[PDB]
Amino acid sequence: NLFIPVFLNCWLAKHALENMINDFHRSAMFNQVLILFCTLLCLVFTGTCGIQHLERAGENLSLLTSFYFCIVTFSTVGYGDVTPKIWPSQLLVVIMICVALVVLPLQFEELVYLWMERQKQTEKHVVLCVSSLKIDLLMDFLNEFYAHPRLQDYYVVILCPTEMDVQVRRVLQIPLWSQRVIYLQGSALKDQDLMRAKMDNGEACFILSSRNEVDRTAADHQTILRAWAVKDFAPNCPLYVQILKPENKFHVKFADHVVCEEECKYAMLALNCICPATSTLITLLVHTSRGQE
Amino acid sequence: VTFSTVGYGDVTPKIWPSQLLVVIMICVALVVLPLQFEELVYLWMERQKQTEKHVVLCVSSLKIDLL
Amino acid sequence: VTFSTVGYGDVTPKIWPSQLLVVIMICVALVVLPLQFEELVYLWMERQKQTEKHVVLCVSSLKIDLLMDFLNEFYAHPRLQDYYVVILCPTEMDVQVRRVLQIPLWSQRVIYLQGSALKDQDLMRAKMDNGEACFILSSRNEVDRTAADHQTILRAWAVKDFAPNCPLYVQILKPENKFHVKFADHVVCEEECKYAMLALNCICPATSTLITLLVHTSRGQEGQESPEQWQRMYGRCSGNEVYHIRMGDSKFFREYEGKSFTYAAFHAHKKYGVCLIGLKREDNKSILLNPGPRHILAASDTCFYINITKEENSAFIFKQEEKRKIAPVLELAVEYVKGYPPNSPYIGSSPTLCHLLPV
Amino acid sequence: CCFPMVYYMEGSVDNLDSLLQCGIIYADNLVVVDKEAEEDYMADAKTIVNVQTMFRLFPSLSITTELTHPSNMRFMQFRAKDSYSLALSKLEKRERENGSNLAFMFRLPFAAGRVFSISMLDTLLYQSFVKDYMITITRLLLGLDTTPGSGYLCAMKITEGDLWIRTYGRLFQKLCSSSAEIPIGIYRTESHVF
Ligand SMILES: [K+]
Ligand SMILES: [K+]
Repeated sequence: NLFIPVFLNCWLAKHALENMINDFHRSAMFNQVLILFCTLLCLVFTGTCGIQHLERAGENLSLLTSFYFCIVTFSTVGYGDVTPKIWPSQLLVVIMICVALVVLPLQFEELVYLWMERQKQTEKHVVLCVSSLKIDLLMDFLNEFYAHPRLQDYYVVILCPTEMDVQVRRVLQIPLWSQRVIYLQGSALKDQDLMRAKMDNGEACFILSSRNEVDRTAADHQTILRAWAVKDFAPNCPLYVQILKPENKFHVKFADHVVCEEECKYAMLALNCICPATSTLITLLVHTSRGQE
Repeated sequence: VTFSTVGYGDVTPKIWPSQLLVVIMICVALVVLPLQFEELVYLWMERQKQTEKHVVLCVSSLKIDLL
Repeated sequence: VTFSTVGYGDVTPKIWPSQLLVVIMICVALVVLPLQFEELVYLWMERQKQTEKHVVLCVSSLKIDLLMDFLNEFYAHPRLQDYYVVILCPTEMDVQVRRVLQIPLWSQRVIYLQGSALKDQDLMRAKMDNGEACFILSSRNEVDRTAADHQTILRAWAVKDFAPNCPLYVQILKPENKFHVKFADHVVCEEECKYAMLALNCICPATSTLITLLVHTSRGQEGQESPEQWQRMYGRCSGNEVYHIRMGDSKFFREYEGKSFTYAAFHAHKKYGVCLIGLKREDNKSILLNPGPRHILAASDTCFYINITKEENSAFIFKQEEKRKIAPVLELAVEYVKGYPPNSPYIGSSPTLCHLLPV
Repeated sequence: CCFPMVYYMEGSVDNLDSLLQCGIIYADNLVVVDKEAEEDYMADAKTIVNVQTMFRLFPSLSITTELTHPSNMRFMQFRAKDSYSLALSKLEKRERENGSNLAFMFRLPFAAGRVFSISMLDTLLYQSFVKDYMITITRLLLGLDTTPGSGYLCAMKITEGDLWIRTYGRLFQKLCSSSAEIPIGIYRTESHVF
């Protein structure tokens, strides 16, 4: 009938749990958070058993009372209704406070490191695949897409390899577009980035060529590859391809809707020479408006 | 004075179910509030990226010599 | 309990000088400790900018497709599971590479070191002196391949200078630079193999596919649920690899001691489905593909065979053999000149007797 | 200069005028080794499309290409209106699900030898950490190293006069009894009207 600190053995169980985490999951930062709760549990559970047993000589604290005493201690509340009345109990609180203040921060910094390295919906969505997204292109899509009442329950996934533009970020922070627009950094040529975009469930996919790029043949090659990648991954997803050069237009003929920029640009410019302001007439017709301007 | 961790102790739970309720109420406080704090941190992080008679200065690149 | 802000109150200052001392000490604590904290934060900010049997991987830029190819092949073997991988790369870790390293499977196995093989300090951090092997891989994305080959030659020399007893596995782009790393234990020239396979595809169709499947570690389990018969066979037969075993120790070929090479090759295939493709005599270091019928087998020869599983790893079929328990092959056996191309373009070009123009 | 019937000409695979001058109407094989991005998989975009254009202009021509990324092998000869090649995507995704390193394997162009990737040589080097003979065997098959007394990789056509040899084992017996050649495998072709 001798006292043996079996309660400190709970610390080793925490260690036996740490080596568990290395091999099998059962969620990369979740494990450390679970570990942080474990050392918190060991901190509290050691406090209850230590205070209950050391006070067995003085004031004879019950386990439930010492548990409440321990919780209000490590939370720095310090009610003072139950206090250690003898020196070894007072000392144990001191070393437990010091142990808490030197063990918990180490867990916090491991949390901080994981959070730092970590920093680097509904139905009926459409995916928008671009090489670089700028505010002029994004707002043109958003104005036209959400000008219709039928597509208001739709959200937009933007699959773009480049990092999100600063101007694009500010518009996405607007509450109107915060819930509607998701920006994914990835490639249509990686099926993993297509799984994150839920392209197999997308209502439509819009592959848009980059007109700012100085090499338009290279840009057309990328959109042909993107269209093929989407067709390979999700065959039953309507493709809406924007092609720059007419010579590359028969490589995406399978797509449901294809717009060749050079054909329409020069045919309208030629018609403006025949019928004045044909470009203006076409422009207004293809724009959804209620005639309230 | 409890959630602010002051803990005066002039008024304290004198029976076990309240002592348990205070214990669980501290625990939910320490697990619910940090989630709000973390969301506040995210919003602050992404947020980081007068009088009359003023004058506007339009330049393409501003250097210290010109300013 | 005061500076920890617990404030139990069982012991309190009962006189004004003691109460004032607590007040000034609390204020002193709140103005002295933060200064230490900010210095700690200042040190922590700038600070932000294992086991045995590891392997070092020296690259100029590490991309995800290169890393996963190494990781898939390296850890496809049960023997190399206790091994961890050090990546010595001058460039900053790629974002895509970072995400894969965060995966718990590769978190403990892969260490990424930013450094140069040409700095011995970065070689000491990589523990190259203790590494089981070093892999120097050329960067093919680089537009200047001569420059890339120069960097890998320098890297191979730096590793050899630092750790002479470390097997070097060098990937060389251009054949002209291949004799500068001839000292390395294993060298792969990309341009030689690329164009020889492309040329063989013109002679033997899909030679590149045949070589590709053979050099890939697989168990032949692909497309086994496929309804198509060709996919099931094709995925099964892709599990073939090339293995070596001493003939005397080989249950496949030990019964053919003193028989011709082709006799053993035919009969071991007829019995076990293994393809004896070559052998290496104990006297020489040269491996011979199909020595022929005049070659007589001996117990000291090392036999190279193609099979789905290693013979030792095929301990089941031998027990499965115990579960069951055309003329015959003999036991005993302008016109062009034929010459060598005169001007060898580079050093190390193996001389092949070719059809040559008379002039 | 000493090799018979080796000629050169200026042009590219994207220039149809140069290709018709080379004799692409009379060419059994067209090997494209052309070399030409921030997004990694887009490095093959120009080679894939240029090869695709010839695939449509000369459907019967045999084009062999080398690609930087094995993930791009599905784009060698792309039939978007083809349920079979589109179903191969599901099969390859399933193999990738099971952790197979050979997931590109069931793509038709790779299976036919129309494409290979240079990343395979990386696997050959990594394999050499476990198989020190693997590099030597590969070069012996490719003829890259020539050891006196070592064989060479060849191919034989099984024509209608050879179908009396019903099985592959009997072919092994016949070859090993007459010419002492060792069959490595079979290149099989099936009727797959698209
Ligand atoms: K195998
Ligand atoms: K294999």
